[PDB]
Amino acid sequence: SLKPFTYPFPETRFLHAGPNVYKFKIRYGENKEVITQELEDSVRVVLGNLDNLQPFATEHFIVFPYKSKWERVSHLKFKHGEIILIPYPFVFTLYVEMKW
Amino acid sequence: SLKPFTYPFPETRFLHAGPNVYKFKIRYGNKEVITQELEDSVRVVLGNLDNLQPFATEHFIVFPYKSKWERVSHLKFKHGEIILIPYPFVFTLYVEMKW
Amino acid sequence: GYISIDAMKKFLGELHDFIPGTSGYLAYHVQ
Amino acid sequence: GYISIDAMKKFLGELHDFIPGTSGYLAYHVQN
Repeated sequence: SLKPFTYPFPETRFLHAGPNVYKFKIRYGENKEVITQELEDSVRVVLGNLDNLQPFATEHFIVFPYKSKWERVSHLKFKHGEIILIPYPFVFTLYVEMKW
Repeated sequence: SLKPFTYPFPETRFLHAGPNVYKFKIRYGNKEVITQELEDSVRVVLGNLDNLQPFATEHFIVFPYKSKWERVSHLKFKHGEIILIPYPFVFTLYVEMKW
Repeated sequence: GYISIDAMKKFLGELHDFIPGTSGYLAYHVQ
Repeated sequence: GYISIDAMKKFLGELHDFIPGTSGYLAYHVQN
């Protein structure tokens, strides 16, 4: 349902989940469908542990999540049609490394 | 200024800086250089208490993390007659081989 | 040793890319 | 890549190991 993740290139993604929009940043240190699925899982884990970020290991990666203040988020308004989406006031940076 | 860190084994260290004491935890996965760069990492974390981010030393990547220091309100630290204030968060440095 | 992803809580609901100009999404800024 | 440690702000002040029972260090805990 999501655009393919950029395996080699770092990227910024805005994600709509429940009533919120989240700002994520992905940084990187063969079956790419599995890779995309586990990266989506990593995002879903970060979303499920918003307040207790810790590094974790997937089948192929170690993910080091970080949270930082989303500066000037008070100066933004996000809408889906007429619905107001609530921006989560923190940006998440996922440092993805290889599980050797 | 600090005693050498235990390079292979994980450890907990209480450090006195300024008027405060900080709780650090080191986890892993010529040792003088390693100890020096780990002290430098600790000093960087202390210099970026509010904006923790990962950084690379000559030999390691350091992933610093902050967590709530539980049961710290029931502790009192003193240096002689001076009252030291414990910083209410524990810093865990995940050290990984840079290559 | 790090915690396995399978031992963690996961948001399982719908998750979409927020792309203004698509799917009715919009974003604004103060002026 | 990752930011170099040499590009970070650094606390340059005095830094000591806190070891109760030495150098005048002391620590206490609440009790019933």
